[PDB]
Amino acid sequence: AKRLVWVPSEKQGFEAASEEKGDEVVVELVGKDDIQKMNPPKFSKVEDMAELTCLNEASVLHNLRERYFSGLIYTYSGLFCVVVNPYKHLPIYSEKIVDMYKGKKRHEMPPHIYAIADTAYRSMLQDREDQSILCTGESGAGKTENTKKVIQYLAVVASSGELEKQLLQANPILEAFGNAKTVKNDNSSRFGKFIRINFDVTGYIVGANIETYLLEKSRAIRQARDERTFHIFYYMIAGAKEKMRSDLLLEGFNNYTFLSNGFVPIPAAQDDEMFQETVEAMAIMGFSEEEQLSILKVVSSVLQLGNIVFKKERNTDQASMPDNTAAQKVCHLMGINVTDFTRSILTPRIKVGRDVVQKAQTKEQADFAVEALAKATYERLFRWILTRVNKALDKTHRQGASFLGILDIAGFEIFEVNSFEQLCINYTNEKLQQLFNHTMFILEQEEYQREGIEWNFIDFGLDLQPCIELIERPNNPPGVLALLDEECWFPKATDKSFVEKLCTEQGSHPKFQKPKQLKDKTEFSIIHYAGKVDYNASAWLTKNMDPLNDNVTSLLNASSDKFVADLWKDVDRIVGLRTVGQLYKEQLGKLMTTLRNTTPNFVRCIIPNHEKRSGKLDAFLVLEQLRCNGVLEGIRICRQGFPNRIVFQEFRQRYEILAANAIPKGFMDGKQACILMIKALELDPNLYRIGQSKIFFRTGVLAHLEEERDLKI
Ligand SMILES: Nc1ncnc2c1ncn2[C@@H]1O[C@H](COP(=O)(O)OP(=O)(O)O)[C@@H](O)[C@H]1O
Ligand SMILES: COc1cc(N2CC[C@@]3(O)C(=O)c4cc(C)c(C)cc4N=C23)ccn1
Ligand code: VO4
Ligand SMILES: [Cl-]
Ligand SMILES: [Mg+2]
Repeated sequence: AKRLVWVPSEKQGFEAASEEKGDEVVVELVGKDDIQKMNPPKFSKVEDMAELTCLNEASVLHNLRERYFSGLIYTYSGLFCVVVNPYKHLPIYSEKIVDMYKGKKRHEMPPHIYAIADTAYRSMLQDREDQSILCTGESGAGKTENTKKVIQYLAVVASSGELEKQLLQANPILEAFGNAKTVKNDNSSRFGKFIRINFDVTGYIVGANIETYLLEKSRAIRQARDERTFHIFYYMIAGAKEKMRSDLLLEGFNNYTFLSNGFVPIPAAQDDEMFQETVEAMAIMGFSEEEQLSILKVVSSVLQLGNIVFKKERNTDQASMPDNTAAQKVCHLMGINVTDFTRSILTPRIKVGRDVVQKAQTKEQADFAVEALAKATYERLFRWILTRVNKALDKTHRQGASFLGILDIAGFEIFEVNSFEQLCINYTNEKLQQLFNHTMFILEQEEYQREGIEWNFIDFGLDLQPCIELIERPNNPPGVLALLDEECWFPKATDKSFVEKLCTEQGSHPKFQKPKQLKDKTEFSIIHYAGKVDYNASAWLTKNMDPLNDNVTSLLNASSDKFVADLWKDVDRIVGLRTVGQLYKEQLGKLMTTLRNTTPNFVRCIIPNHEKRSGKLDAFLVLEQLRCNGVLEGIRICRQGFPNRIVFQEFRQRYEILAANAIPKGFMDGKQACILMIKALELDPNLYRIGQSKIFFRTGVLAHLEEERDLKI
């Protein structure tokens, strides 16, 4: 105790330092409000930050930093956990470490993703409540990496092994077709998922189901500078052997228009060797060599669609296709006639009342039509692959009693240009952050009032209802998505008119910022929980409607290739000659209903730096993430409230060994038996509250009782 307090810093965020002259203080190694109390050295690299005597931004930052540079990425923060991305493969995920954490309690072992998975797994069997592990974080924080380690741990711990083999190959297959290199993450998930692991009444895994959300299908046709399209396009071009190469009609990386930057490498993996890992993974799942070839022919046909060149002819508006080489390759792979495809793409027949008539197509209309067919073809392939992955994983005939779900969405992201995909991705993170706020501060305090314990409501200031109403509200007033749907059903509506209606209807909203007169109603900003994001509404009406050339879809429906005809079997919900925003809300509502019927376990992934480097912790980036995530407030509710709850029967059964001669023989009311035990144990009254059906305890109190229970042998 040498008067050491945290002083705000500009290089390392906060720095420690050792007279009080009025409303100011002098440090040496400043305002009175600027100083923050420093914890004593006994809390060096503490496992749970709720144990810290002085809870403040500087103490949480320092404890994460001291642990990070000691190869310790996991740190408990009360009920939830925090994990900083190491950007280095650490030796903390071996089968020996899976064995060490097997059946262990949170306090019995150091913080780890295996202990989070085991704690939820035991709560599922003890409380008979479905569990869910929800990984939060911005792009590249480590949500997918932690999701896969939960699966790896549960497959070993909850087993008697073909199901475990197939479950471990589910993410490698989906990542080949759904992941891509972006400027933020080299293996960025361009699709969200909720992996449901089913268990029998005893507790062993019987099956699994993966529910994916909107795929970023627009990535298959165009990519920004330094970014790659979906991984499989590179795996196929680099790894396809001599014979398969001729069957797929492949060329080099510089011979495809849909590959905007040609070949772009990933430092961690070779594309030719990743093709063999994907082929081996698909073989484990049950895909035959003929089905894998069919899959790769569709991937190749997506690329060949991009090489179709249309020319705007002089003296006429109708477009021409002088070189039909790309179209011939497309039709050979897709199993359709070339003459039919060419006349369908250039001069389709549109319904103009009850009959159809041939309507002309300009170069812009024909190029748009080809681009939208490639996006739809790729989305249907990814949907078919997932349907077969789920058919293999949920193949069992055993009765599932409970489930443990893991949510792995695409994280928050701010690119140079943010389109409709980025809005829905960032909004999902806004809803997931509000689910954390609702669980930690609203449902926690409602449970205290429900059990009749003396409690005063504390307002932690974390609530994102204005942004939720701004985007998702359907009526009174209509939100961004509702206004986008309304504009699509107008005849002469443009992307410029949508932003103009957005500015008149939601202009004065506190989380909406109108564009400056420099941008001609092209962009608009939204103040998200993480930060302000500028959205360019170019092509949003066409992206929301998703129109398809019904003539070309009719040919693909009646294709000679059975695999292509299977992808284009459902052609009834095709608008052309429900919107994506409407499908987004129905997918989001279904996930929220499912999560409300589960006990969530939050894993907050924190990104250390924007350079993808190991041994670098940008203090202000970490501080900003802890503020928008609500880590400090979430630890505060654990310290100020009673995080651990236990019913009278489980308290009496589990801790009667510590007060054996306290309860008399025979029948005794559960509530009264616990009062008799607490009097014998001599516990401080501030450490607990007796409710109507259960006893509430302060942080670490129930952990001390479990440690004392071990002494009795
Ligand atoms: N626990 C970890 N151990 C090692 N590398 C990691 C870990 N978490 C993340 N990474 C690295 O950071 C990258 C981004 O993490 P990822 O889980 O893909 O992010 P996201 O949050 O977007 O799902 C990974 O591909 C990997 O290279
Ligand atoms: C127009 O909206 C888009 C959204 C896209 N994405 C990509 C990742 C994504 O599947 C994801 O995390 C997500 C998660 C949930 C729970 C939902 C409901 C949607 C989601 N939308 C997603 C892609 C293309 N257009
Ligand atoms: O980089 V992400 O996997 O969060 O989209
Ligand atoms: Cl939690
Ligand atoms: Mg991911």
